[PDB]
Amino acid sequence: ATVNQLVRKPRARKVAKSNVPALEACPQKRGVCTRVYTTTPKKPNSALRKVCRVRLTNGFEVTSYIGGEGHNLQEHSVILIRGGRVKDLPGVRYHTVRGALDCSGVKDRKQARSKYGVKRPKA
Amino acid sequence: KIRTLQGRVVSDKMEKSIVVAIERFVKHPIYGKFIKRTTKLHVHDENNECGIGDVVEIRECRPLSKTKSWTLVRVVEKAV
Amino acid sequence: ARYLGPKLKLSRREGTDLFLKSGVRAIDTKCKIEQAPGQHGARKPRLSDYGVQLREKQKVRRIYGVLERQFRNYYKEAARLKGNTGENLLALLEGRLDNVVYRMGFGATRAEARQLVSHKAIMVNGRVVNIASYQVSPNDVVSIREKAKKQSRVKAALELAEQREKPTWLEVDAGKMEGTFKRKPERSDLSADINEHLIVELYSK
Amino acid sequence: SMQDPIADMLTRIRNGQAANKAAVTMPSSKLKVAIANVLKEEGFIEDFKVEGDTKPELELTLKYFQGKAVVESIQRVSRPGLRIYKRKDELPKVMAGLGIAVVSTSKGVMTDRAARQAGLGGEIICYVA
Amino acid sequence: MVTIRLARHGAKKRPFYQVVVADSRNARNGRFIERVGFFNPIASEKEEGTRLDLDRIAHWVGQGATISDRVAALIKEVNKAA
Amino acid sequence: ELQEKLIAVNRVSKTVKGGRIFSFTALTVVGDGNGRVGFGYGKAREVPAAIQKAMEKARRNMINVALNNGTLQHPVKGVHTGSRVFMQPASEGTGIIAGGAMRAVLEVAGVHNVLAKAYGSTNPINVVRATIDGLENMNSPEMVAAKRGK
RNA sequence: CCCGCAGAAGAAGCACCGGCUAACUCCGUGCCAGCAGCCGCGGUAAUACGGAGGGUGCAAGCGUUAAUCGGAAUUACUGGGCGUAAAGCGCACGCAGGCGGUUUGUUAAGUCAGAUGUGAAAUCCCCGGGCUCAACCUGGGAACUGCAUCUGAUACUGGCAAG
RNA sequence: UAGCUAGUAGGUGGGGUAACGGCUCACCUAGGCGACGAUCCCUAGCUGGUCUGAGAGGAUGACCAGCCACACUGGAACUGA
Ligand SMILES: [Mg+2]
Ligand SMILES: [Mg+2]
Ligand SMILES: [Mg+2]
Ligand SMILES: [Mg+2]
Ligand SMILES: [Mg+2]
Ligand SMILES: [Mg+2]
Ligand SMILES: [Mg+2]
Ligand SMILES: [Mg+2]
Ligand SMILES: [Mg+2]
Ligand SMILES: [Mg+2]
Ligand SMILES: [Mg+2]
Ligand SMILES: [Mg+2]
Ligand SMILES: [Mg+2]
Ligand SMILES: [Mg+2]
Ligand SMILES: [Mg+2]
Ligand SMILES: [Mg+2]
Ligand SMILES: [Mg+2]
Repeated sequence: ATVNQLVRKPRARKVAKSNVPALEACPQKRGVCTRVYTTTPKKPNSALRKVCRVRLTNGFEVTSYIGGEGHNLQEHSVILIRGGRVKDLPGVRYHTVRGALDCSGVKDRKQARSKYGVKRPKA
Repeated sequence: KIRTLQGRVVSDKMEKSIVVAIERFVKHPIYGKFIKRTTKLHVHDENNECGIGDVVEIRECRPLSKTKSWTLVRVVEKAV
Repeated sequence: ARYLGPKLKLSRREGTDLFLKSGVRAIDTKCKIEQAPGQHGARKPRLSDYGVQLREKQKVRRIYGVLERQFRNYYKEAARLKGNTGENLLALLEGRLDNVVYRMGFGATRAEARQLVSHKAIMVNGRVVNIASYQVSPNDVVSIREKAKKQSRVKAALELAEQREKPTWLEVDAGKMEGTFKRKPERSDLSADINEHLIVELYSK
Repeated sequence: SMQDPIADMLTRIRNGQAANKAAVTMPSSKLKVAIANVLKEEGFIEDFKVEGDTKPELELTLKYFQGKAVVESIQRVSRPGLRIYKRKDELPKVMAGLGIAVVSTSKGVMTDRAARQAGLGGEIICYVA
Repeated sequence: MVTIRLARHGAKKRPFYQVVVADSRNARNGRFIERVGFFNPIASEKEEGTRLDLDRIAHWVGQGATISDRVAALIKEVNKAA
Repeated sequence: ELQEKLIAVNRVSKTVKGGRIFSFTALTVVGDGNGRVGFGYGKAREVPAAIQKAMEKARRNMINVALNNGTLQHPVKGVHTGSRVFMQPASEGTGIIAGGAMRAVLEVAGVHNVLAKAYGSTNPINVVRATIDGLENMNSPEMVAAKRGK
């Protein structure tokens, strides 16, 4: 590893690729939302995690989980993507932003309202 | 006085033209180690007085021509 | 902001009397100091090495009323200062006008002094000031606006001032509501069961 | 092959020290002497001699304080294939001062301290602490 | 066109023009040749508030430099004889 | 007089014909506050039992480190196993800036202002032992004079 | 900006609370619904899901997402490794290149010192000022780790001479 | 991507420009560049600085200022300092 060596072949960095190609390094993207599924989770866990195939604006048919209990996404439901991989759901590296666009928000929610988009209850 | 670099002639196949090399130390901007770099200039030899290998000396001047702006001042060795 | 809430509660957490309710009587009891900072306070948990620092830091912070952000910047200074970050930080706090006013009889509690400052009731060197975080340099004279020196709260404050300790680094003529700033409070006269380094380190984690 | 005589001298000392060897020897040379001298003037070696006429030797006596050796650490710095030159306001401070750094200056081979004071820089050689 | 004028460098509502020799073509706060003296339209009888350094100013003015109506006034507003 | 800091404790097991066998191991250091420290490692079936017996080991067989004021006499670089440690003396008031096991020993040792950074194996059991060895390398200036001069 | 005029009046929220990490309980639920950065939580007494009560952190903000550096001594100049963990060309000869035993002299290129140009101002930094403070603004100095010229110094490296 | 290059590289002459010059043209020579990486491909305005970092370094180049380039796209002159 003598100096010379490095002088002729300098140290090489790397190119850690984005774990989520939401393109242009955008905080969020809009999608048409093709279909809505309920695939089963991975190995250790078991349930019916509700996911949906969205069609991003730039044209990147990806998937995204629907946090919170109960949603309302149907067919041509315009929604926003957040980007948050889900372990029990392979292929799912994004999260559908709740409360935004055509996507509603978790009702009856109280604790942690910001997430799942929910305005203050009342008083 | 004037600055003049001396170097060994690497090429002499042009009319009045001559290619000369010039070695030069340099500290690595991160390794310290001094490396011997070389520069290739196309000095002007109107008299063809100097030949190949001849350690000649030259100075900067008016652009006598493209890729040519240095004129030979005097030879310092008639090649080995 | 300024917290504005159950002041005693804060003192219960730190396990000491931050003088947040430096009223006449009281002083412990009538709140159950050191019994349970909350509903589960009853239990005696084991503070982690980090928590020990986060608490030591939180205490000294709420003592002067200063919030996180502002405090943060103070530390930033304590370091860039050609002195000792330790003392520097404490001094930076003591220099606070809202703090100075308090230590000069005026205002029963620091939280009370704050109001006097903000309400144009105080004046430093023939000049009115309402910035609690105003830094008071030496030689400065801390006085009260006459239209506020005959106020009720003022005298009542100095009522227990003489009863309380004494700032061995600043003059204060209770007669005409004066208050000279002799010099910075050395680590000694400003000392207490408060070891700053514990926090100065937490700000380097 | 011996592409760095200075290193040999240095290594010879540390290796000997840990070996409890009374003294050490090796082929001398102008530079080796200068270094050995500074090592003595600073109290790292008892003394040092240079035997031989046509073939120079170097009777370098090691020094041991208590049940230990004086030279607890001695490594080369400005080695070949990688030279090192510093400025008056650059000379390294060996062991916060409790140590020394032999630096060859245009005035001679002195210690870091001296050089720094004389206001001249040079080429480091080792960090005897 | 080398001249000597002022350039705003203060906060909003609170300016701080700086006298500097530059080229007319260049914008106000643009590029200049050499900053010569300063000026402040505020002060507080701070004993200070307007510089100029006549010596340097002279060199340029006498070498073909001009002077803005404002800065020119400064040079005189201050006992230039001394 | 005697500072007792509990670095950390682990469970550890020992499988046998009958089955695994739960256990415990506690790592602690005891410092006087000026120039004496000593890590004590002990294990026992009970979580507490291990600590109590590990304290004895700490108290007994400590070490005297030439501590200049409240910092290190100079920057050292102790090491042990795959744990390399670098200790450097800080200014008065800089505070003790060290990792986990790092500070644990520096605090009870009497050190108050030092900015050291350890690397390699972060394992406590080996870090502390390495840290301790470091303080043992730093020699006082008067000691340096004892060497030469004479 | 000052003076006065009512009257506490017109002004608190966001995340988290199993460990990392500061903060715990009760219900409901029952590998479902759901959480989740990682380890992992849920299959009837869940501090980890949802609510409530309490607590912690931060504050006109709070949380999430996106992205750079950090941690990462994990591309290691400072500052790493290659017997078995990833890693010694299957082995030789050798051009270029890198490195070069010992002495005297000489040179003075690297190297060191001094100085002169220049390295825009603004940033940054120290001291000092000015808007009530602060942010902000500003005077001076420092720094700009660099390049070139000149005058020296000659230990070391390089050149040359004689060995 | 390992070879690139005929106004290519140099030389005489005439011409040309504010000016040095293959800038231009006729003639002569056979040269000039490249692994100290030419050519080709992709990406990109550069710098003072900015963010992070104990520093060395890494990532960057918005606002402010120095330089450069562009003005619907492609090309061309005129006037004019
Ligand atoms: Mg993420
Ligand atoms: Mg906790
Ligand atoms: Mg949660
Ligand atoms: Mg239950
Ligand atoms: Mg790194
Ligand atoms: Mg790690
Ligand atoms: Mg490794
Ligand atoms: Mg194997
Ligand atoms: Mg292997
Ligand atoms: Mg082999
Ligand atoms: Mg500048
Ligand atoms: Mg020589
Ligand atoms: Mg011609
Ligand atoms: Mg002509
Ligand atoms: Mg572009
Ligand atoms: Mg680092
Ligand atoms: Mg056009």
